[PDB]
Amino acid sequence: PLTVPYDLPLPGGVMPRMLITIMGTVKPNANRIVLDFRRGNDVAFHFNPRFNENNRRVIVCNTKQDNNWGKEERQSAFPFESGKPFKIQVLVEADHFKVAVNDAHLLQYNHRMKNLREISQLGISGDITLTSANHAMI
Amino acid sequence: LTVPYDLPLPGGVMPRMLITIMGTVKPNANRIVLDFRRGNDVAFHFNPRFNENNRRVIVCNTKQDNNWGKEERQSAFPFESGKPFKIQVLVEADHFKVAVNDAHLLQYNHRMKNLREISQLGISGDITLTSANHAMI
Ligand SMILES: Cc1nc2ccc(-n3ncnc3[C@@H]3O[C@H](CO)[C@H](O)[C@H](n4cc(-c5cc(F)c(F)c(F)c5)nn4)[C@H]3O)cc2s1
Ligand SMILES: Cc1nc2ccc(-n3ncnc3[C@@H]3O[C@H](CO)[C@H](O)[C@H](n4cc(-c5cc(F)c(F)c(F)c5)nn4)[C@H]3O)cc2s1
Repeated sequence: PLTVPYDLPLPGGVMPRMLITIMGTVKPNANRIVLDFRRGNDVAFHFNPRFNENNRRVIVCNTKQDNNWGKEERQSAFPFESGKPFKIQVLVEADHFKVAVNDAHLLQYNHRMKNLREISQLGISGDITLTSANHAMI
Repeated sequence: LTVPYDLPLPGGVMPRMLITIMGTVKPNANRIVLDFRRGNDVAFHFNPRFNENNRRVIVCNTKQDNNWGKEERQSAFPFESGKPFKIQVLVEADHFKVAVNDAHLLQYNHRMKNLREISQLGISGDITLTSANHAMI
């Protein structure tokens, strides 16, 4: 039983083969969800499911450095349903993040910020209840 | 061994199976392919491409009912034209894991879940093969 927003510390930074697993439930009339892998006030990887952008559901990914966003990467596969439980797994590899939801591959996001040791927090927020958040090696 | 080569997987694939392949990339290689086959379906296709829009990339996918799915792509590219390599593929309960020259390269979650039905590993494209075997670890 965790609270939201939740900043999961990643004390040593991220490394290849780290698998982060987040379990929770989408709030019944959710509008947005966010996972932010942060390096200080910069966001190495922002993963943002939007339940209604111009009447579509879309996940937007991007990077924030010095208070500026970059080029968005967008994906319409949308495995989240309002009110329903979900398992998100983020696998960190040497060149990208890979995300799977409910054990199914969703997307990949190539590293823009290359200093993986400095990514030391994962911010989890938006319209969810959070049951658990941890990581392991695979 | 001669390429293309089909490595039989007599009891299919199962967690803890390790496959080890040694060969050499041809100096003018364009593509390499490892295909875990179940009939016409390919549970996991591993496809290093040496020149796709002037980049090297590895493309992974699954073919089921004659249709490919969503690709997983890797820019980490451990193969060099002309050079020997070692590929190991470990089957785990949740995914295949692939290491090249003893370094982790990628993982690929299972999409086709009936692993015991995978009967052959096809090895082809721009390589020469010194050996290919499987063991349980
Ligand atoms: C170079 C660029 N200039 C712009 C200008 C505008 C935008 N627009 N237009 C709509 N929304 C955006 C922005 O897109 C970003 C992704 O590219 C972030 O998602 C950004 N954003 C969302 C959130 C957020 C905060 C929360 F508390 C949440 F719970 C939550 F779920 C999301 N914080 N920042 C969002 O405002 C994008 C860009 S890229
Ligand atoms: C839903 C989809 N619609 C498309 C449309 C086009 C493609 N494009 N566009 C370029 N190449 C592709 C295809 O990507 C596939 C993986 O997603 C396979 O690699 C597919 N392919 C390569 C090979 C192959 C055969 C050989 F004998 C080799 F030696 C060898 F090294 C590779 N067999 N099949 C390839 O043609 C992909 C997709 S997925």
